[PDB]
Amino acid sequence: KAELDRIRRYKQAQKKYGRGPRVDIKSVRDKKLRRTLTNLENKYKTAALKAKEAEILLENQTGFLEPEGELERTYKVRQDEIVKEVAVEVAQKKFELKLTELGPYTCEYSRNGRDLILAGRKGHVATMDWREGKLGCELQLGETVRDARFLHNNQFFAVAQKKYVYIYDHNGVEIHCLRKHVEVSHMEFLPYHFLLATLSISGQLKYQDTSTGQIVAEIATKHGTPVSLTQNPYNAILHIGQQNGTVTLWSPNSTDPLVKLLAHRGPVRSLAVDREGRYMVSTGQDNKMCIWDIRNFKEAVNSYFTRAPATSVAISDTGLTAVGWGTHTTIWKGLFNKERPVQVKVDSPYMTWGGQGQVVERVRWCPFEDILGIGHNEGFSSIIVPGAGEANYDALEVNPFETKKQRQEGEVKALLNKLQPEMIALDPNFIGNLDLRSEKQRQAERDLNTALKKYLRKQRKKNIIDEKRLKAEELYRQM
Amino acid sequence: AEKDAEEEELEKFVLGAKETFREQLFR
Amino acid sequence: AWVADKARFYLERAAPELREWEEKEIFTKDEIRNLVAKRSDFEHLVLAPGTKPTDFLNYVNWERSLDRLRAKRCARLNIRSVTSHASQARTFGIFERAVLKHPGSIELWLAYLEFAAQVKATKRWRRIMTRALRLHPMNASLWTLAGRRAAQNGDMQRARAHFLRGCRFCTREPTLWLEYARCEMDWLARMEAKKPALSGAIPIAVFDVARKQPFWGPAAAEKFFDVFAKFGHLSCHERIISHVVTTMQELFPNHPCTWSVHIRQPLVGVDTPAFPKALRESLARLKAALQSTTDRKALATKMVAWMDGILAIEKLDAAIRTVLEHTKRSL
Amino acid sequence: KIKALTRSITAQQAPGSDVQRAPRNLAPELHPFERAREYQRALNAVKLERMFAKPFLGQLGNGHVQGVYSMCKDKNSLNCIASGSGDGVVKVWDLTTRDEETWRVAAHNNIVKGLTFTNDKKLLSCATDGIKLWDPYASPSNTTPIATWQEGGPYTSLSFHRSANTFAASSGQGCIRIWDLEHSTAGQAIQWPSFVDTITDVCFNQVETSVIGSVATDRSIILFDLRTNMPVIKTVLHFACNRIVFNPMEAMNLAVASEDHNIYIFDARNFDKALNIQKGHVAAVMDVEFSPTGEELVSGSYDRTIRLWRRDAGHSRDVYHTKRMQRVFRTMWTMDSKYILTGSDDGNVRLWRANASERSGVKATRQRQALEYNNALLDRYGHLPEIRRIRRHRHLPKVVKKATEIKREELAAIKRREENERKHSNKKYEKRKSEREKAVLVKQQ
Amino acid sequence: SSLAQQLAQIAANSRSSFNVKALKASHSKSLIWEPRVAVSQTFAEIYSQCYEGFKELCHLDSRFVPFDATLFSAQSQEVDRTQMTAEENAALDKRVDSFLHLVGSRLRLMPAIKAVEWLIRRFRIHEFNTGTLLATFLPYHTIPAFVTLLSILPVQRIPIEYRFLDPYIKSLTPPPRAAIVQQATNRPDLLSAISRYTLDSCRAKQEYPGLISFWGGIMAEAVNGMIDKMRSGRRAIQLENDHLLLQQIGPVLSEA
Amino acid sequence: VVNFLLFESAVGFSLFEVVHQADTVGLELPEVKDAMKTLDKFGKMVKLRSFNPWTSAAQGLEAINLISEGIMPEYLKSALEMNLPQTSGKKSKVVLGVADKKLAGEITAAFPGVQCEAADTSEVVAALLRGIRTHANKLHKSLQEGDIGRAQLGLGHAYSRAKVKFSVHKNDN
Amino acid sequence: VRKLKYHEQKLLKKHDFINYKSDNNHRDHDVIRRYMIQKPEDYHKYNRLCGSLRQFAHRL
RNA sequence: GGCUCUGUGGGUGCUUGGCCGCUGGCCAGACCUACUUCAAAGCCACCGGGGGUACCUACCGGUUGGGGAAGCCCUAGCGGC
RNA sequence: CACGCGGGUACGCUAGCCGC
Repeated sequence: KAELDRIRRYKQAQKKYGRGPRVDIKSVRDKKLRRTLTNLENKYKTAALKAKEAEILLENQTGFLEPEGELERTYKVRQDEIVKEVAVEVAQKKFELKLTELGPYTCEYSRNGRDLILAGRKGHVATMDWREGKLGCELQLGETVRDARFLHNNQFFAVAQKKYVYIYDHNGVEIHCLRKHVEVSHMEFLPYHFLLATLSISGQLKYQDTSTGQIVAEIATKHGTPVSLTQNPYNAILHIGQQNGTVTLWSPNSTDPLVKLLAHRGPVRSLAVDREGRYMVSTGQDNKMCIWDIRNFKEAVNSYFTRAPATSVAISDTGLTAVGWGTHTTIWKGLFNKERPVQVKVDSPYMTWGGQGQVVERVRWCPFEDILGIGHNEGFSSIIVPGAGEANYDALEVNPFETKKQRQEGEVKALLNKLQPEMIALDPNFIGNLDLRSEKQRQAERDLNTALKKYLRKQRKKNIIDEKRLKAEELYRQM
Repeated sequence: AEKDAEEEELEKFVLGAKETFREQLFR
Repeated sequence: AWVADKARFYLERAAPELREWEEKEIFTKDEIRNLVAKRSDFEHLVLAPGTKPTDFLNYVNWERSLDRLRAKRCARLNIRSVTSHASQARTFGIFERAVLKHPGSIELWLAYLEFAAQVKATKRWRRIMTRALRLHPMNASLWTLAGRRAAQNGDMQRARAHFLRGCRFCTREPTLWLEYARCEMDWLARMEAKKPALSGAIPIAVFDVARKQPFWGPAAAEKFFDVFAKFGHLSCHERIISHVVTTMQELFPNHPCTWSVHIRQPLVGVDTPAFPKALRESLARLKAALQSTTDRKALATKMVAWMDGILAIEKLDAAIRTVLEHTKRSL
Repeated sequence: KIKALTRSITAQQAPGSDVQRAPRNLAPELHPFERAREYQRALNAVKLERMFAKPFLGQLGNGHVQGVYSMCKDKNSLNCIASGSGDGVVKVWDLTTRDEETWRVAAHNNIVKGLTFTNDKKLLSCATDGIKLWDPYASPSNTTPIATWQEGGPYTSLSFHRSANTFAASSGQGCIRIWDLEHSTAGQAIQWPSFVDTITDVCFNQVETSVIGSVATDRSIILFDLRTNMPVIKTVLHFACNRIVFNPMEAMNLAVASEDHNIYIFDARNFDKALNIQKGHVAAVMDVEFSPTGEELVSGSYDRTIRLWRRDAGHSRDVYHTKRMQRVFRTMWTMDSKYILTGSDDGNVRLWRANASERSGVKATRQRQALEYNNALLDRYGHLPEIRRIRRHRHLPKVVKKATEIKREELAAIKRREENERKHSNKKYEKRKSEREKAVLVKQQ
Repeated sequence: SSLAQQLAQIAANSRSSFNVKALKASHSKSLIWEPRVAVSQTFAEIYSQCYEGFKELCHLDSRFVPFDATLFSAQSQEVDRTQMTAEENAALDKRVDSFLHLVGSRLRLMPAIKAVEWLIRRFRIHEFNTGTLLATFLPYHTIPAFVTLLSILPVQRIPIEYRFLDPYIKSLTPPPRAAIVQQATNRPDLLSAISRYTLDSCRAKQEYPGLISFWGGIMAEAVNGMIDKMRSGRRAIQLENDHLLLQQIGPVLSEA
Repeated sequence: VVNFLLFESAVGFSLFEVVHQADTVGLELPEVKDAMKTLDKFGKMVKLRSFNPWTSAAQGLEAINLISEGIMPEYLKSALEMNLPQTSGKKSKVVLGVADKKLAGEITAAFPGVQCEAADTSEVVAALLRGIRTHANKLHKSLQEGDIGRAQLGLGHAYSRAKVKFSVHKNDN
Repeated sequence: VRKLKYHEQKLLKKHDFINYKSDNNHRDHDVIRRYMIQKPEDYHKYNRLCGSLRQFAHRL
């Protein structure tokens, strides 16, 4: 019939924007509760339906490339062919920085992709606006540099020196150094909480609140130096990856790991985790990489193999992933589809960047454009890959063209809605659920032959006599 | 053709003429 | 400027019509992306701070042409399920915030009245006409549009309501008074052709009240006669014309306009043996007028203008034509 | 078939316009921590309303000399108030110019017990002297009354009809008596047939005309039908009731402010049980008044408190207090249903606001949307522990806090005594009588 | 500062604006309107005024009617040049060079200046076709319209051969024929660019006597100064200088 | 509770229709005073309903010399007949807000269904007409032909000269 | 960050991006800048030496 | 003819190739996603001085309710210490 | 209840019978 499209529309919107199963109105016994819950179910149904109908006003289109003939394959496509076939405002972004004498470089974009920071190993830390081509800062620092990271804006950044971390302003003037964070080898900035989480080489993980300036919870990961660290963008829990070959999930409200996904036989070399929090791809020292469903904590498919222990892996805003191993990175497209209940293995990579003798230190996706920045020992190299990048951003959350007034107002609103670090769990939507023990105690204070042998075995050891045990002795004598 | 000239004029006014702009470019 | 958050509502309102057009085969997806971008640019131009009635009219014309294009395409693809009601509702919304922002622009008020009359909205047209008349009460064009459309509908009491309030306001220029006498005598002609009214005393009353107005000149009374002289096929037309002539003769005795109405009086309903008889009577009046003591240059310019109006018609005799030329040339 | 996503800055600003275009994608992958960010915004909303909760607005004029023992608004106008004090002087105030009174007169000898406005422009006042009528709005000011009434015992309160020129005065002889202005002199005295105790308050029902409620010091409420001039029903409660009032949107609901520290919302058709029991006070409740929207209540108590209530709440939405406010005798709304007025025993008429953190005037759209968003967010997440403790914290004076701690101890002791007597007496095999059913002692006709 | 040098080359080679102040400045650069008015102008106002100018130009000369369909189109109100591919940009460059060769004869007139203002304010010809635009305004280097074009030109977008114009951009005065002739005798690239522009026009038969007299005068004075430079007195150096002069001249004179 | 309000200025007289009327108890409050200051929060209160300009400076001179003396003019009666809903005050009235008390009495005597509130007596309509006099240049600018400054200048000169009889005994220049 | 409003400041009472409480009133930065120390490591080395010297005086 | 400034190439250490998934290939690349038996041994791991300790965390010792690896025995079991 | 396109009774018009 003609209403079949209507029922399909409602099923699709209840899948996507529904955020829950539905309230069962037939089991409600109260009359006023029944009509108010029917009113609420009508309002939530039209809410999801109007969001799905207003998903037509999205402006941009997702990029792609598809092979035409039967012999042509997508991984044999050259960057010169992409640059010839693509528009000029996005063919401008395929550059290459040639910085040779100051260590392998480490790239990190800001979370709108306006400014990128690249840090050499021997000290050369620079901060540039890579589309407009101007550099905001460049400074040399002397000693080694473990990791450089932007903070909430492109105003402040944070560099991990030989002992401490240092946070710097937009001009590069050093605001301060953090002395509690010694020998920091990895850093990750939670964006919605204002926490900066640092793994030392000793295995200690410190969460420092950036806004107010006090370290929230120093967790000591009891086993080994950590090899890698990433951050779930959906839970804000930290997937750190150890050297015995397990990845452990950490949160500032517990000193034990939340889960520990057992992984590759050697140490895991790199991790990456989806921005919807669905799946995690990890690459180990044993040459395999493998993906996990995170919402169920099981392995999705068999282990893919990489032909070298992959130094970095970073997955995009859409389904693409760049796994950078040895001296050339490969991009895979369909590793984890959200819609499929049982995942299938991908035969061929989506596209491969060339191996011409520059060992890849770190690959990163520019968060809203369809490019990929590889930081290697010869410097920085930005390549363009069409399928990646979220085509339609939201101007309220994060904006690639944010003016000065919009940046000021957004920083103040993010300060006002910074989340307390005790609001971190495996499921981030728990706020308002039942304390079941407290509800059972409230209802209690409102309404007011195989185990009874191990009972006596446990209570003969106290040796309190405790009249319930006298009743249990009489029961055992009767038995 | 199965389109009126008034319908093609309304299509060029309302909807845009990007395809025939590219056609007028590549000559 | 909260213009992004302000135009979000109008785009989210126009979205489900685009969903229906995409789920039918009428507009393809690239064309619907073009419609989305064009309506978005138009809304962010319309709800801007510094805006213009030409900008509102460009948006109105685009939405109305989109409705016409979809009507042509729907008739070509043979669908009857898609209706034009949402497009007419959003066009009325554009026009309502247009007349909210710029109420002092009669071009936009008249475009609103033309749109509401064209898509068959008579009651809405009357409400828009009332608001436009309240904002521009000195506008004779708006008053005549209201009165003539109420007479065209046939509600002569409402047409008289609009016209009498209009003649209460617009008393600087004669224009609305002439149009009211024209509408009242057209009602008299409708009352005759349907076969008080038998007397037809209302244009005489209009003349008698118009005698004391701030526009009351001999040229204005000549404009009254030039209005009255059309559609002479009536009953009391000779009564009205004779009262106009005796009023002008008793008030402005030796004006060239009064001599012109003395010339052109006896040719009321003539087109035919009664035509040259009354022409010879009028030419006797004209020769007496030319020899008489009046401003001969002014009377001659009036007569050569009326003689161009005479020469505009065919089907006459050449001797009469050449004697009109001979009497014309020496003026 | 290569195509990558190209973003011009035309998607942020079209050239030639100052409008910053804000494209929005509502997909949930882009907006993480939905429930957590909304909890943080609700917590900010509670802390913001506790910061901007500033309810005291002003004080009408210099006040009175002795305390304000009666006051009455004009239910037709919007800025006409009057207040009669304890030294028997009445004042008519205009709420637009609160600097000085509009019209004052040394009305009576004793305190002014009741006071009201007529529907034309004139006002009436009771005393133990007898009731009087003045014209406070006249082109010469006249201190002398234009009518007076002494026969009918000692009068206690007044209530004027909604439409006509009828009014009922509650006397101390156990009767009310009803006058119609301009053609009645002594009025008609309606009484319960053998009734002796004084009728304290009287209130015309404004929705249903010709239904009159009254309380009396027999701890009883009585009704009256004016169409057939007789009493209707009489129920005896447990404690004395200070004041009856009706709901201006629901014709059948009434509220009695009673010496049980309590407000009882009753149904006039079924006096079996109370529809609601508002319990929050410390000393006796002196005055109760429904909002003109019919969904809220003010109660001025005999300790130093005003308590603002919702209609279905059963506990305080707000409490207002002040060291200068000595006792509270008469509280009533303005007809805006936004500001409340308080006639105290310090001789002061004070103007507070209900919705203490909500400022008046015209708001911009992004201002009133932020306020409505905060209110909806508190309606959802108002029961969580942090949000709950910050939204319930209010600073009470030390006497009221100490006495409500004593009242909690005494009520818990009485509940424990009753529960022990139930568990060890023969009442154990009965259904527990609900508290709204226990609110009424007897009902009789 | 090798990184600052690489980023300076990237920022100079970049073409599309990426922040709001850059978009407002690049939209503010105009020929006719002052910048305070030219910031706040949509592409319907510019198209109305400059299409009145193109209607006057198309009524003057007959051969502007293909540009009526491709460059001055109501759809060409909306086309962004930085969002099309390289072959679309190259075909647009060919259409612009053909229009500039066509409009060079009438460039003292306000209709033609309005048409060039449409090309500048929509397709950004002062940034993407600086060579052909500067060459077609070079025979009019004594006029205020050339002073305004010199004012709105970007500095690093000028070709290397026309970099004598930098003091005349720093101080807004029209450059003299002595400066153009002296840079023509010093650089072979400027003389080759002027001769290539006028021969590419004259092969398409869009010549005009102002351009012909301009090229003839500047190549005459440039060959004069070039001979006076090439003269050396040493036999082998004057032989090599005569050979270099003929290798720099020969194609131009062998065609003209 | 106001429904409409008259407002007479030198270019003519316009009557506004109030929607979302002003709070009368919090008139002396700082937030409501800031709302009466800002045009973005007072144009939500007033919406321009009708405008009647003068035909000539002679009509403007007759308008002042009637209005200041108190008596209403025939064209003000005309525009009120046109804009106000025709009632008699037996079951429904219309509240108009005017600046002067004598003009209030005369409009109420000419139209029995219109109850007039004077700005000299009522503080609500006083503050509301005060806000309209504040923002009177921007509320009319869509139909304000020219300015108001030269109109007020020439009209004050014409009114003062008609009151003084200046030109008949000033001759020395 | 812009200058915080009244209510925004009252909600962010304990907030400043520049000086924390672990920065020790930027005493390190003020002393390094005053005495032209080209190494913050040299400041903190001198400071830990002075701290060991002060605890020796404390045990004496 | 001279000063200054700038650019490129070589040199400023002793001469064995460019790249790769390197015993072989490629420099025009080719094939693309396999194969699998048993997670891991422990320790250390740099914050300036004196002081406070309500709350959080670390360590140590306990308390209720559940849980049972392993050790021991035999009336053999859904076992028992 | 009616709302698109055609031929009809009829137009400086669209009110009425049947279809596409």
